[PDB]
Amino acid sequence: VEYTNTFKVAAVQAQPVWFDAAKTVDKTVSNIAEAARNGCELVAFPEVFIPGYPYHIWVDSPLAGMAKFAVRYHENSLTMDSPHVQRLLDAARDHNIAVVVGISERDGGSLYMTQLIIDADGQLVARRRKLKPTHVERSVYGEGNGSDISVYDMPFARLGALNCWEHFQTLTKYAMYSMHEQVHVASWPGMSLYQPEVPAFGVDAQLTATRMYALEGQTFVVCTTQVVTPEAHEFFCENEEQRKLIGRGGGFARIIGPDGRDLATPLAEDEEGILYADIDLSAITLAKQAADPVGHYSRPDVLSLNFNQRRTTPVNT
Amino acid sequence: VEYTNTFKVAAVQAQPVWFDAAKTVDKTVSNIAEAARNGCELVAFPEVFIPGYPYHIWVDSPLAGMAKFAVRYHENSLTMDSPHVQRLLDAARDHNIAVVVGISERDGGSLYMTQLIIDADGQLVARRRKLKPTHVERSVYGEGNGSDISVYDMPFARLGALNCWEHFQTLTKYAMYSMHEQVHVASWPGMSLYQPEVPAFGVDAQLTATRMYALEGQTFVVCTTQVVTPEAHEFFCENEEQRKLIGRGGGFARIIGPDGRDLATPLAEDEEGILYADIDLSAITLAKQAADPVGHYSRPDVLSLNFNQRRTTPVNT
Amino acid sequence: VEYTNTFKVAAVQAQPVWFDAAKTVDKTVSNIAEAARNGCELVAFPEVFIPGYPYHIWVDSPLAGMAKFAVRYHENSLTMDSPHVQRLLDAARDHNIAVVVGISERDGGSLYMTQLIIDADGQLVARRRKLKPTHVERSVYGEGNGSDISVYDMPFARLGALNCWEHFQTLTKYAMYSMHEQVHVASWPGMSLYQPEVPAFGVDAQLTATRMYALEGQTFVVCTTQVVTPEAHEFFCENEEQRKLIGRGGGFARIIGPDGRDLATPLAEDEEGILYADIDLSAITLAKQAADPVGHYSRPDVLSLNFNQRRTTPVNT
Amino acid sequence: VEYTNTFKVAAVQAQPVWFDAAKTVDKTVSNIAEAARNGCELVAFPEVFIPGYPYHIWVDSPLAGMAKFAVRYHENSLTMDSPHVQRLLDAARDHNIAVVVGISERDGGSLYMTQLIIDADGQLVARRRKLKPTHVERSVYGEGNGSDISVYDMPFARLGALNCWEHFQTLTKYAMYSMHEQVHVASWPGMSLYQPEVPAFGVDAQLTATRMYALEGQTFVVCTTQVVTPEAHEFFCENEEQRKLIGRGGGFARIIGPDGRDLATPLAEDEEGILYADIDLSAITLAKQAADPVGHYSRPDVLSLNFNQRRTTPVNT
Amino acid sequence: VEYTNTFKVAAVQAQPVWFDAAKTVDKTVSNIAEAARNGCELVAFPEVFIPGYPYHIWVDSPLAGMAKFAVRYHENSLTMDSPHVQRLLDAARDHNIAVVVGISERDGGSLYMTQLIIDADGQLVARRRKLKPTHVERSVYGEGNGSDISVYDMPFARLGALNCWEHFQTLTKYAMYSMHEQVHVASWPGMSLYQPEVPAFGVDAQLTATRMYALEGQTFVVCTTQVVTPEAHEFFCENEEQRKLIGRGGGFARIIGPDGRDLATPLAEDEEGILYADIDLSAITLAKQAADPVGHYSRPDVLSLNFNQRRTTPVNT
Amino acid sequence: VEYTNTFKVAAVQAQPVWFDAAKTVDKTVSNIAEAARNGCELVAFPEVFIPGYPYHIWVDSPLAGMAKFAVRYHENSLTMDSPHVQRLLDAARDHNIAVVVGISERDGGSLYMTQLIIDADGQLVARRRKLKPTHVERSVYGEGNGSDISVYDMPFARLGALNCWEHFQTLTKYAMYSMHEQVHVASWPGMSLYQPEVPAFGVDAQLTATRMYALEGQTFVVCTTQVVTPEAHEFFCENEEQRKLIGRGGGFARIIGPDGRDLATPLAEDEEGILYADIDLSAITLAKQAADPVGHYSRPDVLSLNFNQRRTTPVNT
Ligand SMILES: *C(=O)c1ccccc1
Ligand SMILES: *C(=O)c1ccccc1
Ligand SMILES: *C(=O)c1ccccc1
Ligand SMILES: *C(=O)c1ccccc1
Ligand SMILES: *C(=O)c1ccccc1
Ligand SMILES: *C(=O)c1ccccc1
Repeated sequence: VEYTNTFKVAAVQAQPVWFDAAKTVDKTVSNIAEAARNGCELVAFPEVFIPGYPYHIWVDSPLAGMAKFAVRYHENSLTMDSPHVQRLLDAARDHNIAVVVGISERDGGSLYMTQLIIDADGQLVARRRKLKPTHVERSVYGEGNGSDISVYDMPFARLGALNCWEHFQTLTKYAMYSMHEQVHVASWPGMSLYQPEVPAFGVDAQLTATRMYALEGQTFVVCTTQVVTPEAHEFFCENEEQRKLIGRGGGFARIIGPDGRDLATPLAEDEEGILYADIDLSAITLAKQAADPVGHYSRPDVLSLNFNQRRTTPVNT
Repeated sequence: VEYTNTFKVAAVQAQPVWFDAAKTVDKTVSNIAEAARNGCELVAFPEVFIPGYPYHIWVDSPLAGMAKFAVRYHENSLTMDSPHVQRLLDAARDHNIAVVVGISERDGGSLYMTQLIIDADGQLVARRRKLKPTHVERSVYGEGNGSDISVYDMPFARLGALNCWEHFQTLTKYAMYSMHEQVHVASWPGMSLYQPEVPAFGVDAQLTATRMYALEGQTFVVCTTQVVTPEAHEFFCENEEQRKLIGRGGGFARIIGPDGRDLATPLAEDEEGILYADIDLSAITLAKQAADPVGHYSRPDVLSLNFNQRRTTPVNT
Repeated sequence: VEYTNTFKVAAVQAQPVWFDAAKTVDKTVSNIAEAARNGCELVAFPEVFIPGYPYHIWVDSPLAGMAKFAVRYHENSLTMDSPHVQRLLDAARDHNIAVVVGISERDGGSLYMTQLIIDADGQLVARRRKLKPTHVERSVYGEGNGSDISVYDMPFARLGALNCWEHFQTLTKYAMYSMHEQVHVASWPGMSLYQPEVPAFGVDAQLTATRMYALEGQTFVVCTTQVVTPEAHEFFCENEEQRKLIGRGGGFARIIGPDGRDLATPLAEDEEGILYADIDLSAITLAKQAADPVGHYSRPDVLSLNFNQRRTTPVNT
Repeated sequence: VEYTNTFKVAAVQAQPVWFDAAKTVDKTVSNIAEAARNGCELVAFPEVFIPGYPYHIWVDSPLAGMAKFAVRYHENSLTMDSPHVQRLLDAARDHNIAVVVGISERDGGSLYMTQLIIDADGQLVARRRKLKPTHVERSVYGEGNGSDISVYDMPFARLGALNCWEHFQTLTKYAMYSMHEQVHVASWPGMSLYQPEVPAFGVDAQLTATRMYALEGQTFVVCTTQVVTPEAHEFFCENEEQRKLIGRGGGFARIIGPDGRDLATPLAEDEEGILYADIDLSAITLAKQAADPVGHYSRPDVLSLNFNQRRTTPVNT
Repeated sequence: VEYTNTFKVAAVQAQPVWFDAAKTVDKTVSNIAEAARNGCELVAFPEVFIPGYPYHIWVDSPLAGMAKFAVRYHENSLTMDSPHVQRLLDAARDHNIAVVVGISERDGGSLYMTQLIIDADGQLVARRRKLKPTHVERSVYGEGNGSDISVYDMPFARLGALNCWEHFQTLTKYAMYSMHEQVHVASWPGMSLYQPEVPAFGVDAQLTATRMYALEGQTFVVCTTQVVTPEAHEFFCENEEQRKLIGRGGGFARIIGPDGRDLATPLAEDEEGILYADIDLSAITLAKQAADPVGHYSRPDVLSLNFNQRRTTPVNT
Repeated sequence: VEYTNTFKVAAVQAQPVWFDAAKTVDKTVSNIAEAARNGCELVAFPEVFIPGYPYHIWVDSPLAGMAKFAVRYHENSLTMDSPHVQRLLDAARDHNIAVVVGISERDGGSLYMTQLIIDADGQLVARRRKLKPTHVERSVYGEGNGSDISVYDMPFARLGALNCWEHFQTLTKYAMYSMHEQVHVASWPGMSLYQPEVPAFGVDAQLTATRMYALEGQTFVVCTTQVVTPEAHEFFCENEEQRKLIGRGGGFARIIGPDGRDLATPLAEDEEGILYADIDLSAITLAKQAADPVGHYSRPDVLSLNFNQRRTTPVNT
C-alpha cells in the first residue's frame, strides 16, 4: 500500500544446538538481543532453527534415521503452547524487535516446518506452515494449507516468509506477489547436501532462487540459513561416507534489494554471524517501473491464479 | 501433547457374579487392589462387568429373556448415585490406581452400556455411554451422544475408552484419533457367541479390531474381556442347544503397542487373570513416523470429519 | 445395490521383473491368461507391479537411490497411452477377465502409484492414483485427489481398489463404505522391510489391516502382494546390512470374506503363485446383519464425513 | 513425454546488421550453416535479431527515436510472407537444423516481437509473439495471445521459447511447465542499458532469471543474446551521454541444464560467436526427483492456473 | 502490406450536369484527362456524380420529387453494362489513371449509390454500393451489402472508398482499418442542406468526419465533393424557401494525411476544380507509431468485430 | 432511455500542482465549489489531474524520467482508499454536484489512469480505468478491462467517460454508443507535445476526435483538458530542447452538442478556467433523426460488435 518507510533488518547465519530446543532457544534469544542492540526492526532466523534441520534423513536410510534420531527430533519439537515459544515471544517484546524464526512445530504426533512471525509487541502474528516439504523431507513433516500462504501488515512493512524450496513453487510466488510484499524472509537450511553430485542443492542454486524472488516480485528478501559446521558432523555423520553427504558450511545468508543486488556483504559459507542492511521501501517503486507481475505487467485475460485460502482441518466439528 | 511418560497398566480378563451387583463389585475391588499391589496405575475391566453382559438376549427368544432375566438384570444395574459406584471410587482412591470399569448404568427405566473413568484421586473423571449398541443389544440398552466420545487427560496419559464393536466404527475411531489419545481401554464381553456359524463374533475377529485400532491410531490398547465359563452356562443355558449358542471361553484380554505387537503374554480363552505391561509413550513417536491419520496422512482438502460433541437430553429445561 | 451374484476371483502373489516394464507386462499377461483359464472373472495384481516397487528408497540414502535407480525407474514407468497399457487392455479383452493391475503411472516428469481397473471388455474403467504415499514413498511418487476414491459398478460386482497403507486411513475407508463397495482389491508390495525392528511393516500388521477392512465394510478383500525373492536381493541391495533391511519373502496375498475368514489357502511368504476363490455376495448380507458403518449402525447426527470428489488440476483452462 | 533422446544444440551470441533485414538474414543463414556443420539439431538466435533490437527507444526521447529510427525500423521488419522469412525456412531445410530466430514481425502497420520456430524440414512450426513487451518497448510493439504461450513437440524434444522478460512473468513460466517443456530457448537483447543506475537490466539479473527458469522447470535453457558492439554506438548514439546509457557488450548467451549448471563455457560480454553443448534429456529425470512444479511438487487444491489459449483477433468474420 | 510507395492523387470538387448522364460523363472524362496531364495516379469524383445527387428529396415533399424528378433521375442512372460506364473505363485506360467515380447505378428498377473503382488498365476493379443511404435517400436508393465493404490492392496503394455519412459508421470504418487502407476516397455531395438549422449537415461537420477517418486509421483521405452552383438552384428550387433549403457551395474537397493535416490548399465552398497532392506512404508508418486501432492499440480480448462479407442476393439459383 | 431532462454542466481547463496530490486535491475542491455556485449539475476535470500528467516520459529518455520523477509520481498517486479520494467524495456531497475527476490510481505498485465518477450524493459511482494507455504511457500505466467501459445512469442523464485517445478507439466508441450515452466526459492532458513535428498531438487533431465523438454518437461531450503553463516548464524542462518538446498551452476544454456545435465559448490554449453550458437532452432526439449508429442506421447482419465486459483479475480466488 505505502512504499515510504525506511528501517533496518538483520539476517542470521547460525547453527542450532542440534536437537536441543532449550539450548537453541537460548541461542536464538541472544541473537535476537544482538540484532536489537543494532537498532534492527526485524530479525530473521533459519528454517527449522530451534531443534535444527533433520539432516539424518539425507545421510542414511530411513531406518537408521528413525532408530537414532526420530524420537529425539520429535521430542525436541515445540508445541505452540510450549514455554519455549513464550520465551521467543517475551524476547521479542523485551527487545522491541520483530522476529521471524523457523521452528519445527509439533501438533499431536506430526511435525510441521512452521515459521513464527512475532511482532515487536510480543504478539504472534502468524505460525504459517510449509505448504509442501521437499523430497524425503516429506517423511518427517506434514503439509500446510492455503491459509499458510499470507502476507502480514507489520508496522514497518508488509511481511511475507517462505521456507526453503517454496521459492521454486511458481504459483506460491505469485500468491505472495498478489498480496504486495515488500519484505520477504527466506529461511533455508545449510544447503551443503550432495554437493558434487546434485548441483540443485548447491548454495549457487538457492542463491538464484532467492535473488529471483526479489527480482521477480520486486521485494526485499532477507535470506537466513543454517550452517553445517564440524559440530554437525559429530552429530549426524557416523563414517567418512556420511561426512561427504553433508559437506561443510552451506550458509548463504543475504539481504537482497528489489533489483536483486545484495545490500549486505555476505559472510563465508562456513562462518556464522548476523548481517545487517537498511531497507528503503522507495527502492521498490523504482523497481516496479520496469516489471510488476501482478500489476501493469500482467494479462489476466490470458493467465490467472486460483488461490484457495480456506483453513482445512481434519475435524471440522 | 507429550509422549515421554512411562508407566504400568493392567488388563483384567475375569467373569462377574452374574447379575449380582454387590457380589461383582467386591470382585472388582479385589481385582483393583490386586493390580495396585503390582505397581500398576491403570486397571481396566471388561464391558458391562458389574452386572455382567446380558447373554440371555442371544441364547433365547426375546420373551424368554424378558420373562426370566429382564427384571433381575435391570434391578442389578448401577445408578450413578448408588453406593456401588462410591465403592469403586473409594477403591480407586484407597489404592491410588486409575480404574476404567464398564458398568450397566441405570437411568430411570433405561439402561446404558456405561464406562466409568476413575482417577487415582478417586474422582469420577468421566461416565461415557456406548454410542450405538450391537444389533440385538439395542433392545436392552439406550444410545449415547457425541459427548460420550472423548479423550481424558489423565496424569499418566491421555486416556480413551470404547466398548465392544465401537472399534468397527470408522468415524468414531477417527474422532478418538483426532483427540490425540495414547492409551486406549477396549472393553469386550466373552466373544464366544454363535461361534461355529458367525465368524465375525470369534475372538479372532475382535483381535484384529483391537490390533488395528493400535496400528491405525498409534495407540496403546488395553483390551479387557469377560469369560464365558461353566458358571455362565448354569445361569443362561437351559438346554444343550443354548449351551452351543453361548459357546465357552471367549476371553482375549491383550495389551497392544502402537505397532500392533502384544506387550503381555495372552491368557487362555477360558482362563482368568490380570495382564501387566510397561507402557513407554516414546514408543508412539516411533510409530507416528510411519502413520498418522489425523496428522501427515490427513488430506482435509479431500476428507474431513464433522464431529458434533454436544450432549443432547430429552428435556432441556 | 444387489447382493445376489456369484463369481470366481484370483489374487496374484507375483514378483515382477525388477524395473522392466516390457518384461513385467509379459509376466502380467501370462498371469492374466492363467487366471482366465481357471474361470476367474477378476484377477488382481500387486501394488506398482509393472515396474516393481522401488525398494531402493528404503535400503540406502536418497542419494544412493537417485544416482542408481531413479532414472531407470522413471524410464520404466508406464505412461497411460503407452503400448504397455494397451497390451494389458488387449489381454483383458482377449481373455474376457477384469484386471486390476497396479502400475507406476508416469505423467510428465512425475510418477503416481496408479491402479488400472480394466473390465472384461478391454476398456479402462478407472485410473485411480494413491491418495497419499507413505513415508519416503512420498519422495518418489505424487499424490492423487478425491476423484481417485471411488467404487466402480463392474458387471459382476461393485468394485473398489485401494493400495498399500491406504487401508490405514479411516476416512478413506469410510468414503469407500459409503459408496457400497462389495469387492475390494488391496494391492500391496512385498512387506518385508525392517522386519526385526519395525513390526508395523511386518506382514502380520498388514494382514490385520486387510482383514479389518473386510470386517468393517463387510466386503470381499482380494489382497495381492509382491514377493521379495533372491532376484530382488541381487537387484537392490549390495551389502549384508542392506540385505537385512530388504527382508526376504513378504508376500501375503489372500482372499478374505466379509466375516474376515480367508476363502483361499494362503501361500508361503516366499512362495509365488495365484490364489482362487468363489465369491457369493449373499455372504455380505449376513455380515451386514450385525454391522453396517454407513447404514443402520451409524450416527450421522454425531459423526459425518465431508467427501470432496472434485478433480483438481494444476491448470484448469 | 519421453526423457531419453540426446542431441546437440547451439546458442548464438551475435551482432545484427542494425535495421537492415537483408544483411541480417544473410548473417543468420551463415550462423545457421556454421551450427549445422558442428552437428547441432537446434540453433537459436537473439530476440528481434533480424532487424535488431530498437535501442533508440531507451537512449533518447520518443520524438528523437520516432523522427530518426521508427520508419527505418518499421520498413526493415519482416512480414510473414516476406522473401526473408522464406530464406530462413530454406536455410533450415538445406542444413537440416531446427532454427529458433527472433524477428520483429510486421502485421499491417504494427510490429511484434515474434519468435519463428522452424523445424529441420523447413516448415514454420510456430510464429509466437511476445505476450507483453517491456516498459518503453510497448510503444513500438504489440501484444500476443495465450495461443503464443505454447510448447512444440519437435522431433528431438518438446521445445518452447520465450524472449526477454517473459521469464519474469511467473504465471507464464508455470503455463510452460504445465505443457512439459524440456528444451527452452531464451532470446534476449544486449542487456547493457543503464548499467550504473538500473542493476535490474544487467546481465547478472538476467542470468538469475534464465538459470531460475531451468531450476524451476527442470529444462534445458538455450539462452541467446545480442551484443552492443561499437558498431551499435555509431548507429544509435549521437553523443557521450547516449553512449553511457547504451553500454558496451551485454551478451550473455549460455546453455544450462536442468540442474542450473552451465553446459558450455560462456563467452565474454563483448565477445561474439556461437557456443555448443550436448543435451541428454535423462538429466531432467534426475532434476524431477527433487522438484516438479506441475507434478508431485504441486498443491492444485490450493493454487491452480487459469490458462486461456484462445486465439483472439480484432476481426472474427 | 508495404508502406514505401510515393505517388500523386487528384481530388475533384466538381458540379454535375444535373440529371444528364451523357453530358456528366463527358465532364468526368475531361476531369480525368486534366488530372492525368498533371501526372496523378488516382483521380476521385464526388458521390452519385454522373447523374448528380438527388437534392429534390430534401427540398420538397416526396410527391413533389416523385412527380417531377423521380422518372428523370431514374432514366439517367447508369447500368453496369451501359455505354457510359464503358466510356469511363476507356478514359481510365487511355490516360493510364485510376478513377474512383460515384454513380447512381441502376439494377432493374432500383438505384444504388455505387462507387466504381477503375484501375489504370481500364478494368473495373470494383463496384461497391453504399451500405445504407443516410436519412431520406433510403426512399430513392437501396441498401448495399457486406461485400461492398472492401479494400482493393491497386498498383499504387491499397485503396478503399466510402460514400458520404458512411464515414459516421463506427463499425464500417473499423472493417476498413482491419483491411489496411492507406488511401481512402471519401465521396460527398454538396453539403449545404438546411445549413442554418441542421448544423450536422454543414461542411464543418463533414470535415471532422473525414479528418477523423484519417486520424483513426492513419490513411490518406482523398475527399471529393459536389457544389450547389446557381445552376442547381435553377434545377431543383422553384420558391425562395427551397433555395434556402439547399444553400450555396457545399464543396469541401481536400487531401488529408494520416496526421490529419491537409496536403492541398482547399478551394472555396463555391469554387470548382481539382486538388493535387503527393502521397508518401512512409508518412503512415510514422503516424502508426502512436495509434493503430487494429494492431498494437487494440484489445481483441475485450472488443472485436463480427464482419460478414458474404454476397447476399434475392435469388440464389 | 429518456431524452427530456435539462441541466447545466461545467468543463474545467485547469492546471494541477504538479505531482502534489494534497495541493491538487485542494485545487480540485475549489473548482468543484466554484462550479456548484453556478448551478452546474456536473463538473469534469482533466486526465490524471490529481497528481498531474507525467510529461517526463515524453521530454527525456526513460532513465531520466525514472531517476527523477518515477518515485515522485508514484508516491503522489491516489489509492482508492486514501483520504484524498474521500475529500473528493465529501466535496461532491457538500456542494451536491456530480464530479468526474481523472486521477492516477495506485493499486499496489502499479498506476492506472482512472476516471472517478462521483454522484451528487457523495458516492463513488465508478472508477473506470483506461483500457490501454497511449505510446510511452504504457511504460508508466497499466491496462483496464471491459468492465471499465460502461455508461452510468446518473440522475440527470446517462453519463460516460473516456480518457485521452480512447476517442480514437473505433470499437470503444461503439461500445459506448450501444449503452446509450447522452453526456460524455472526455478528459485530456495538455496536448502541446511535439507540436512542430507531430500534428496528431496538436489540439487541432484532438478537437476533431471529441467533436466527431459527439457527431458520431449524438451525445453531449464535456471536454476537459490540462494546460502546459510556465509552471510546468519549471517542473519538467531542464533546458531549451526539452522546453520546446512540451510547448506552452495545449488546453482545449469544450462543450459540444450532438450536432458538433460548441455550446460554450472556448478559452485560450494558455488560459485557465471553467466554462459552463446548458444541456437539453431533446437536442439529441433531433440529432438521432439523421444518424443513429447503434439503431436505425446500423446493419447488424453485416457488422456487429463482440463486447467482453467481464471483470478480469490476476487472482480469481
Ligand atoms: C529444502 O528445504 C531443501 C532442503 C534440503 C535439500 C533440498 C531442499
Ligand atoms: C459387542 O458387544 C458384540 C456382542 C455380541 C456379538 C457381537 C458384538
Ligand atoms: C506401503 O506401500 C508401504 C511400504 C513400505 C512400508 C510401509 C508401507
Ligand atoms: C527486454 O527486452 C528488456 C529490455 C530492456 C530492459 C529490460 C528488459
Ligand atoms: C449523405 O450522403 C448525406 C447527404 C445529405 C445529407 C446528409 C448526409
Ligand atoms: C493521450 O493521452 C495522449 C497523450 C500524449 C500524446 C498523445 C496522446
